[PDB]
Amino acid sequence: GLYKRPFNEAFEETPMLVAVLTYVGYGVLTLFGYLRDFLRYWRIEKCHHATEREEQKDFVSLYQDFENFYTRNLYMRIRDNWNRPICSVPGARVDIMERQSHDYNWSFKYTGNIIKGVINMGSYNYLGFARNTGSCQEAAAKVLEEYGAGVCSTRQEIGNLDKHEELEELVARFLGVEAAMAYGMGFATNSMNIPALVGKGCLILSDELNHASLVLGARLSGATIRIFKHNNMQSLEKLLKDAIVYGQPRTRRPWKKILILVEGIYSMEGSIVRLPEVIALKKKYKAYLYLDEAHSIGALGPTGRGVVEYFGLDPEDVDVMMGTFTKSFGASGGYIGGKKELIDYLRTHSHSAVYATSLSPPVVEQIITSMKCIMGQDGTSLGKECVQQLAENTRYFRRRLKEMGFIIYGNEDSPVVPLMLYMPAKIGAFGREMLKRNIGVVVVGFPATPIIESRARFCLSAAHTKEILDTALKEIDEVGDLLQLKYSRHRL
Amino acid sequence: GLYKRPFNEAFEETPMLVAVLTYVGYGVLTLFGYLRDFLRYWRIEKCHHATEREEQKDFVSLYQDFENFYTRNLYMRIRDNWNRPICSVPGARVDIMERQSHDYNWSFKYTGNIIKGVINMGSYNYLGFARNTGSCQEAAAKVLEEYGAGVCSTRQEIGNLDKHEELEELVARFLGVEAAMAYGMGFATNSMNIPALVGKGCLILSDELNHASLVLGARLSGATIRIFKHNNMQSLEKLLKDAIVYGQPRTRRPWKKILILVEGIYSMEGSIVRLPEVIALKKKYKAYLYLDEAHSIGALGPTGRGVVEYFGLDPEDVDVMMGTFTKSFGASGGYIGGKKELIDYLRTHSHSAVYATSLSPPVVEQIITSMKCIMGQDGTSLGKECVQQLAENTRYFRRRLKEMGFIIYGNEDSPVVPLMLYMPAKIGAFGREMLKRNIGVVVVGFPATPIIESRARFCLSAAHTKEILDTALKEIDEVGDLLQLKYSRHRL
Amino acid sequence: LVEMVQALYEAPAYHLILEGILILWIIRLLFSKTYKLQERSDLTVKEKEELIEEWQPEPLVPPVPKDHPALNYNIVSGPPSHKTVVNGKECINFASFNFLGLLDNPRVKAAALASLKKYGVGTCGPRGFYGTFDVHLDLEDRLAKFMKTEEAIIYSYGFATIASAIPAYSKRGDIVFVDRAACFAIQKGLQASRSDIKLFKHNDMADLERLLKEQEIEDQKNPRKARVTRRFIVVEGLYMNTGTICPLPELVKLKYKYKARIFLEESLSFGVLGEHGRGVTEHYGINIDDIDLISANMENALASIGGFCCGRSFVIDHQRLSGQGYCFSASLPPLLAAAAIEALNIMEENPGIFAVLKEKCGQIHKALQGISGLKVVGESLSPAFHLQLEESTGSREQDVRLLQEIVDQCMNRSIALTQARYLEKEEKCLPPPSIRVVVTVEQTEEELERAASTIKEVAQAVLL
Repeated sequence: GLYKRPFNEAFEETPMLVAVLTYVGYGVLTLFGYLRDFLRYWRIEKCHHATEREEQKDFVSLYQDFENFYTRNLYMRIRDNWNRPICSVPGARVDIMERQSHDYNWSFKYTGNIIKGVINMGSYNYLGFARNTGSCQEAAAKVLEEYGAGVCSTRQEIGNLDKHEELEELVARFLGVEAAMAYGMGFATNSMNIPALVGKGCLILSDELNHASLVLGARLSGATIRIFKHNNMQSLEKLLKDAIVYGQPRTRRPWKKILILVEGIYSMEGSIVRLPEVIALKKKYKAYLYLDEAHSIGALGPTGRGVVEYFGLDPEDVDVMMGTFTKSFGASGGYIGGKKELIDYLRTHSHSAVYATSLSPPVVEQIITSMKCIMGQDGTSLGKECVQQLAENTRYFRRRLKEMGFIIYGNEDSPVVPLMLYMPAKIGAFGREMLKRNIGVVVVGFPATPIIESRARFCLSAAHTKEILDTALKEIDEVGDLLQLKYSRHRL
Repeated sequence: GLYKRPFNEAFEETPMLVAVLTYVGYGVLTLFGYLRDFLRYWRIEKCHHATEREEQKDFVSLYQDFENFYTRNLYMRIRDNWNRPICSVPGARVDIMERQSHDYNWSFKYTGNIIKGVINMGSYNYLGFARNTGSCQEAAAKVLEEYGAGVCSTRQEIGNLDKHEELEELVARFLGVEAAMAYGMGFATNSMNIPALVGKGCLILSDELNHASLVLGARLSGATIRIFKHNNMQSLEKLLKDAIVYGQPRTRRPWKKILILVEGIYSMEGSIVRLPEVIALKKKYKAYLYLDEAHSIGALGPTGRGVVEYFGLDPEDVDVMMGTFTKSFGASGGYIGGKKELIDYLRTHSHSAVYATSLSPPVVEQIITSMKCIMGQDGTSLGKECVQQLAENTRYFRRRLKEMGFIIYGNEDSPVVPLMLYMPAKIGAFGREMLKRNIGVVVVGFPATPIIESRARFCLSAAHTKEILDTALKEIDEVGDLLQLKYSRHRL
Repeated sequence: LVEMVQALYEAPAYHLILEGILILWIIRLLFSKTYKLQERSDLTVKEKEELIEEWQPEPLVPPVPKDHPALNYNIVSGPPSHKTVVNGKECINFASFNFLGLLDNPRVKAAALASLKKYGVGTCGPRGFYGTFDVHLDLEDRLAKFMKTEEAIIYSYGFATIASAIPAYSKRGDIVFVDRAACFAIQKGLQASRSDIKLFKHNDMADLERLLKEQEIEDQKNPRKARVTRRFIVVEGLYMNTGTICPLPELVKLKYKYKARIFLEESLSFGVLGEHGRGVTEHYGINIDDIDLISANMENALASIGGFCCGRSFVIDHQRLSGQGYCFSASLPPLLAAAAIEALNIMEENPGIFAVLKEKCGQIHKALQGISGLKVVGESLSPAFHLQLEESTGSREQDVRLLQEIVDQCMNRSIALTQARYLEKEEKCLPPPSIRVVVTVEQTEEELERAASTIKEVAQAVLL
C-alpha cells in the first residue's frame, strides 16, 4: 500500500531521569500503602468504609483485599479528578457542580455554588453537535411528541419501527456500503456482533491497543486471539505468515477464518491506523477486516466519512465497518456497515437483534438530522464549516503545544492530543491546577497505561473558537512552567 | 482378524553362557584380525591378494580397507562352506565338485574326484520339480526347438510373444485375481515395480526382515520408509496411527498413500506372516498391501495357492501379490497379480516393461507345464501328492529335531527349518562335518544376522523320501552330540 | 560402615566435592527420561509460499436459506402502543412489554421534553469523563428510595446491566448455581466470567439441595481451597421463558444454610408484582436485605432505555469500577432518565394500577384456558405468558410455521400477537416454540375477551 499524502507521527521517548523519578514516586506510594494497610488491619486507625452485614460474617469474603490495593492507596488520593458532574449541555463551555471532601476524598459533600463557563476539553463532541437549540433539537422534540420515548420490544418482535429502516438506509448511503444495521449501544455492537461472525476454530488478530468492547467481543466468541504490536506491520505480517503456515495449535489444521480487528483512531495514543498496509496484507494473505471507526467517522476525511476517505480508499475493501454515533453526531447508538449478505446474516443471528431493545425514536431522529446536515442534504453551508474548523483547530493546537516544549503523541491530523505528565503526583496536580483556571481535562494514570507514561487527553472540537484555544494555550503554558512539564528535547 | 486354526510358533531365547562364549570368540577373532592387519601393513608377511596397477598408484584408493575387515579375517577363514559348485540337477541328491585349498581358502584348486549322492538341504525345490526327465522337460525341449532360446527385444517393442500372454492368463487363473504380469527376474520385479506404484510424498511401512529386493525397490522410489518389528501387530498399528495423525515430517500434510510391504514366509527366520491381522489393520486404517509370496506360493496351502489359501482368506483383499517361479516351480522369473487396472498401469509404466528383455520361451513353457500339473489340468494324480508329502515331511522333520534337544525357529508349518549354532567357529565346523557325512546345508553368520544368533537353514522338499530324512536326522544327531549343539532347555 | 566413614573423612575436600558432583551427574543421567534424537529441520521459502497459496478460507457468512421466518421483520407505522398499525393493518397490541401503559402518558413526554430542552440528546462521554449529569444522580437516588435499598447503579442498556454485573463478582474458580430456564443475558454474563456453572431443574429445590450437598462433600475433601471459593445462586423473579415465579423463602433458607449469596433478576416482575410494585420480594414478604443484588431493566415497565442494579453500598460500589458496560460506555441520555424519573413518580403516586393489572391478567389467563390444540404455560399473576402446542410434530420448523399461521390469521382479525424468538445454536436450554401473550392495563375487559375468542377460533380452525 502507498500513501497519497505524507504520514507524520511522533512518539518521543521518556528522559531517563524522568523515569527514575517516576519509579521513586511509585515506590514511595507502595511503601506507604503497605503501611496504611497494616494500620487498618490492626484497627489502630478506624476504617472509613462499608463492611459486610453481621449475619454474613461466616460467609466467604466477597472480594480479595489485595485487588483493591491501588484503589485504596493511589486512586482514592486523586479521586476528585474524575466523575465531575455537570449541569449544562456539554458544549464548548460547561457548568460543573462544585464538591468538597473533608476526609481525603473518601466522601464528597456538595456545595451550593456552581462553576460556570469551564472550557471543555474532555467531552467527545468533535463537530459541535451537542447543542440544546437547533434544527436537530426541534426534530427530536417532534419525534418525541409523536412516538414517545423508548420502545418496549425487540426488533425481531413487534419492536421494529419505520424510523429504524429510514436510519439504516440513510447510514448505508452515508458510508457508501450496500447495507447497514443500527444498534442502541456502541459497546453492545462489538460485544454482540463479534461472537456472531467468528467462533471456535477461527483466528482473531487484535491490535495492542484495542478498546475493551472489542476485547470482550473477541473473548465471548470461542476463537483464538493473538495480539500484534501497535501499528507494526512487520508484526502483523509475521503473525499472518505463522498462522497460515503452522495451522491450529494442538491439532495442526488450516484455520477456518482469519479476522483482523483494528481501529480508525486510537483515542489514548492519538494515532491513526496504517490502513493501506493493512488492506494490502489482508488481500495478500486472504484475511477479513473489522474496522472500529468510532473516533474517526466524523473527525477525519474531507467530507467527514472516516478513515477510508482520509486515505482515499475504497469502502468495499473493508469487510465490516463498525461505528458509533456518540462521539461525533451527539447521540447514543452504533452501527455496522457492509455488504447485503452480511447485514442479512446479522439481522438474523445477532444477540441484540433477538434479545435486546432497539433504539429510541428521538435518538434516531437526532442522528438522521445531524447526518443529513453533515452530508449537505439541508442545503445550508453548515456541515463543511464544521469539518474545516475542526481541521484548523487541530493543526493550530498541536503546532502551538509542540513549539512550547511539550511531548505529544500521535499523528498531526488526529483531533486527540495526549500531553505527557510521566509522574503519579503530577496527574492530580495537573487536574486540580487546570480546574482552578477554568479548563476541564481528562487525566489517565498507571494501571490504565504503561507505568512510565501517564497522560492528559485533550479533545478538540469544531465549536472551539480561536480565543478559547488561545486562552487554553496560555493557561497550559503557565501550568507547564509551574509543574515543569516541558520534557521535550527537540524543541522548547 | 481371527484364525480358523491354531497359529503356533516358537523363538527360544539364547542361554546366557552361550552368549558370553559367543562374545569371547568374536573378541578373540577381532584381536587377531587387528594383529594380522598390522602384520600385512608393514609387509612383514607377504600379502596374498591382487593390487592396483602400477600406472594408477597416484589415484585415490578404490576401496576402503576397514570395510573389508570381516571379509579378510572372518569370511575368508570359513570361505569353503559357500559357492560349492554342482555338476548335476539340484534334486534330492546332488553331485558336488571337490576342491581343496593350500593357502587357507585364499585360492581353491580343483581335484578330479566328484562327491556323489549328497543329500540336498540347500536347494529351493519345495515341490520337487527340478528334474531332468519328465513332461515339463519335454515341453521345454519342444518350445526350445520351435522358438529358440531368449528373445532379442522388449515387451513394448517387437519382443512381446504369444507364450507370454498365455502365461499371464494362466497365472491370473491360478492365483484367482483378475489379471497378472510376468517378468524375467524375481529381484527385478520388486526393484522395478515398487518405484512405479509409490513416489515422493507417500509412506512405506516395511517389516524388519524384508528381502533386499524389497528394500532396494523402496529406496529407489522417493517415498518415506519406516520399519516395524517383525510380526509385531502392536508396532504396525502404532506406526499407522502416528503416520495418519501427525502427517508428513517437516511440513505437516496428509500422506498421499500408505503401502505395507510384507512377505508370506520369511526364509531365514522361518515364520509366517499374520495375514488376518495385517488385513484387518489395513482395512481399518485404509492402507494398501504388497505381499511378497516367493517362499509360500507352492509350499503353503491345501492346493498350493499360497498364504491366502493357507489362512482361507479372499485374494481380492490384497492389493498387490508378487511372487517368484524360482523356488517352487523350478524355473526363473517372477510375477505380479492384482486387479485389471493395476496390471494395465504396470504394463504401461514399468521399468522392465519398457527397458528390459522379456522372459525366455523354454522357461515360460516349463512354468506353464508345472503350474498346470499343480492345478491338476493334466488329470494325473501328481500335484496333490507333492503337497501332501511336503506337509508330512515338514511336520516329521520339525518334530524329530525339536524332540532331540535342538533350538528351532518359526512356525510348525513352514518347510524352512533354521537350526541354531550361536558361535562363529561352530558355523564352519558344522558345515565341514555335515559335508563329511554327505549332507549339504547352508550356514549364515554374523553380519547377515544379529550377533548372537548364527544359524543353519534346512530346506525340505516333496522329493525327500522317508529314508533320506531318517539318514539326515541320525547324522544331525551325531554331529549335534559332537559339537554340543543341543541348547534347548524345554525338551532334550 | 564406620570404617568407610573414617576413610571418607580421610579424603581431601576437593576430592569429595568432585565425587559429589559426579554422583549428581549420575542422578541426572538416570533421571534424564527425555530421549532426544539430535535433529533439526526448518522449512524453505518456496515451501512456505506454496503452503500459503494452498490455503483457502471459508466465507465470512454462511449461505442464507430463503425460508427464514426471522428474515421478515414486522414494520410498525407509528408508536408501538394500544391501537397500533402493524404491516399497514390497524390492530390491538398484545405483543409489547408495556405493562403500565407509561409509554404515552402526557406527563412522561412533558418531562422528557423539558430535559431535552435543558440538556440535549447525547451525553458525549463515559461517567468517568464529564458524562455524569445531575439527572443521573437524581434517578439513582430515586431508585434507591423506591426499592428501600441503600444504593443503586444505572446502566444505559438492559442487556449490559446483568451481563456486566455478574462477571464483576464471580471470577475464575468460583461456583455458580443457576436455574436451567434463565434468559440469554444471564447466560452471557455467566459465560463472560470463567466460574464453574451448575444448572439445576427449573423451580426445583430438590436439585438445588442435591447440588449444594455435593458441593459441601467436595468442600470436606480440601478445606483450604474451600475457604477461598465463593458460591452464588442466580435466579429470576419472574421467568421470561416460562412465565413462572420463583420460590424465594426456600432459596433464602438454602442460602443461610449453605453460605451461598443470591443474585436476583427482576426485569419482568419489577413493576408488576407486590402491592407497591417493588418486585417479588413484596409478593413473598421477604426482607430486602436478604437479597444481595437485584438487577432490573427500565424498558419493560418504565418504558425507557436503560437498566439498573440495587443493593447495599458494599456490593454496589464495586460495579462503578469493575462493571465493563459502565466504565467503557457512554452514559444514558438525560431525556430518558427524566422519563424514568417521571414514571417512578407516577408509580409512587397511585399503587392501584398493579391491582388492575393483576385482575386483568387473571381474567385473560382464566379465559384462555380451553383451547383444543394449544396449552397455556405460565402463572395467573404473570403479565406475559405463553401458548404452546399440546401435541407437536417431529421437527421444529413445522411447529414454527403453524404458530406463524395462527399469528397471521389473528393479525388479520385485528389482534396483534408475536412469537417468541430465540437463537437456536446459542441457547443452553432451548424452549419450545410458543406464542407470547402480554397484558397491559390499557386493554379493556371486552378487548381481552375478544382476543381470547379470536385466538380460540383461529387455533381450533388451524390445528384441526
